[PDB]
Amino acid sequence: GTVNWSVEDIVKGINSNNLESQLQATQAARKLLSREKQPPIDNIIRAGLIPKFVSFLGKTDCSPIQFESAWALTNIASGTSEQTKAVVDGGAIPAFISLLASPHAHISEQAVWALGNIAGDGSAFRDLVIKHGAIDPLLALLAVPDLSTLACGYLRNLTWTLSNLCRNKNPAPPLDAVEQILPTLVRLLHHNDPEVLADSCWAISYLTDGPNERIEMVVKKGVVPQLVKLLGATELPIVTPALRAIGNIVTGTDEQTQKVIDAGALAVFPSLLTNPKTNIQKEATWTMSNITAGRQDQIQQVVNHGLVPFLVGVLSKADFKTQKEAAWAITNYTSGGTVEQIVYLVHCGIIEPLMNLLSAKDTKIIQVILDAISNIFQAAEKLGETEKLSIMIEECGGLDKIEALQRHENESVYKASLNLIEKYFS
Ligand SMILES: NCCCC[C@H](NCc1cccc(-c2cccnc2)c1)C(N)=O
Ligand SMILES: NCCCC[C@H](NCc1cccc(-c2cccnc2)c1)C(N)=O
Repeated sequence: GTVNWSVEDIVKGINSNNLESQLQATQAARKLLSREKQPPIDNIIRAGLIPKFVSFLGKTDCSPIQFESAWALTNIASGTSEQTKAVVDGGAIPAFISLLASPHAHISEQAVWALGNIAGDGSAFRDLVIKHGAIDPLLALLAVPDLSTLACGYLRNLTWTLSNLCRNKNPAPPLDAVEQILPTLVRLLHHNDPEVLADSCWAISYLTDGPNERIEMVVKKGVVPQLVKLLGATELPIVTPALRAIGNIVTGTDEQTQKVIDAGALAVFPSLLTNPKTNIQKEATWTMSNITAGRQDQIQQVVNHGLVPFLVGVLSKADFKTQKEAAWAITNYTSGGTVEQIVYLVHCGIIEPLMNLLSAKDTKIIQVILDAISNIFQAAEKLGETEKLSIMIEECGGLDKIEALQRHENESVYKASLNLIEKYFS
């Protein structure tokens, strides 16, 4: 009946003076916009159908045409930014918000999905969805004693849309909106469905992707222990945002970082730092680099949990971007650490992999490593053992790499190189 209509016929039906003809044509449009291979979204838009779809959203008396038009519109709004804008410009946002409280679950759910795609397009549309009042009725759909009584797909949909209201930057979402959403987020974060957990984790990672005040309003809700638990999950779609969130949180204050350690995060890092997924290992090392930039007592906890050999491991062998993060973790450790902590680092074998990376055609990691070497000598000076350190560096071929850096493009590299040589190598 409604399979593979032409746009011309859809237009004829929607323009008819007959609600049933309009319904049948709207369903035809929905199916056309749903096809996997290149759905003719721009042709539907050019045909002027968006405002007609939007007017159908208001037909309380005909719930099937509300549903079909909602679905058609959602198909369009899930496209490019220009296509999402066409839907918003047709007046769809308040129409969809009014549909959240529909008695028909299928329709409500379609409106949830539409608003998530609109909000997800960017900061301005996100904020516009919020200004039209979407948050209260969305939260109201989750106001049941036990989330398990809700249909799984319905709950995943709501969680995903809430995560889009948390998502973008410049600006970040309104503080007021974040505080309104966060308690429901915390509740979703302990719900036993992997997709809900993943999307809740993503939402938390967005909210913590900012200044310390933003991190604080999340941490104050007490979610860090649950994040650390999820960090240990077997499902990669859960571990990835949980680690992103934890990583964001330790870019904050010493106290915020301490909550992460206190919750037992460091015990997961032997696995994370050797994870077969490259981006997990990269993000875990980044996280370590922010922890070693903390207090000496926090560095000591990294030591105590046996993580220094793992950092030596990543420095020794890893995707290059991961090795760069490891170099940062080592520079931060040596800038901030006690003499005894720095000695321990050398006893763990940091020198050879550090020196091997001076071969890297990448100016930034080089300065970073030279910085680390300078820091280690400084600790050695306080023990009167630069000579022993110099021999070490000399034996693994480090002197040759530093001397080769004499004749190198960069001024910081040059200067730092020659300084090290004349100061510690005859
Ligand atoms: N002074 C501005 C800040 C300088 C320090 C720092 N550079 C951050 C930075 C640089 C390069 C890479 C990352 C990174 C990589 C992988 C995962 N996660 C992150 C992070 C930052 N916090 O922006
Ligand atoms: N005062 C504490 C916060 C700043 C710490 C300070 N700045 C550098 C710093 C701290 C933490 C992480 C990074 C970093 C840079 C690039 C890539 N990945 C990670 C850099 C330092 N040298 O310890």
